[PDB]
Amino acid sequence: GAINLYSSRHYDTDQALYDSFTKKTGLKVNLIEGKGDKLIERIKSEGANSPADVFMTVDAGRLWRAQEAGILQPISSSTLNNKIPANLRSPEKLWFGFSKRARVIMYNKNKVQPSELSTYEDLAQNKWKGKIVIRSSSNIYNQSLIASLIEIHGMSDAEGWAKGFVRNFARPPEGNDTAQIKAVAAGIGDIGLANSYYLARLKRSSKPEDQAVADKVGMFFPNQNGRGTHVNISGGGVVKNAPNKEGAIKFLEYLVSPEAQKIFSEGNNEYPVVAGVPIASVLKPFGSFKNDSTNVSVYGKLNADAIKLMDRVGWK
Ligand SMILES: [Cl-]
Repeated sequence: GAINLYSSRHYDTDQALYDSFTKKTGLKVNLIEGKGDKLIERIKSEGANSPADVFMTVDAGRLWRAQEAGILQPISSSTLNNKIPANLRSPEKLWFGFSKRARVIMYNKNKVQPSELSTYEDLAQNKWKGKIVIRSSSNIYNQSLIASLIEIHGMSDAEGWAKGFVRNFARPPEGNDTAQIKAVAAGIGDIGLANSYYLARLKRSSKPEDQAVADKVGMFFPNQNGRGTHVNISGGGVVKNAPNKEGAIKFLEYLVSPEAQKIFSEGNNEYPVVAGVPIASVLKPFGSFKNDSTNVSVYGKLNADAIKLMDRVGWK
């Protein structure tokens, strides 16, 4: 038989994972690609007629939106629950993380030493005036990080932080996460926020200009002396009306195997979720880091609050 995998998270190296799955289970993987938000809308519009078995995307904020659209069904699996850390899966078992990213401080190594960095909260301090670059508030990764800060601090204390943070922008938000790393390399900012895997992607590039940017920029995992670094997921779930629910479950279970964890995580320079699986060579030089134990569903729950806060403080 077969499963229909609707994914915004596919890389071509994942074909090896699909082929291994098929060898192990007999199930073919039919891949349907699209942007994550577009795939949610697609599955919603397909309704009860949808062939989708598995939905995969990035960011718990987006997985939460999927869940609230009613397109997922809950799955109880010993294998998923044992192998996936509780903080990286939906409390309601609607979706599950399969690789992990961190939203980190990217810094210009010539201008900034790691001893100068500490927490997310410290980024609102006046010493950083004119020195921070970050992308738009319309980006989900930012929404999820600010949601986490609202959960910790409450709206009033988080708004105080955000006002200071925005005050420190070197320029109006412009470009994607990679653009922020480039701006840090070029001296437009001294620090920026971006996901871990974008630095690794530059490190691995064959383009000399990308390598030169990676040579100039370090990454710092914040809040190590306190709650830990903000982590988020690439993840997925079984679709509400899946025509092959058993096969869908088998696929999710296969993704937590050590083989699949390596292939899937390394395909986008992300970290495994499963304990004991070795980390990608490109990530090792940055070291291990304490992860916050907050359940990542919170970042979806508070997504609208994050958007509102960012609007209120003038984060463009
Ligand atoms: Cl929590």
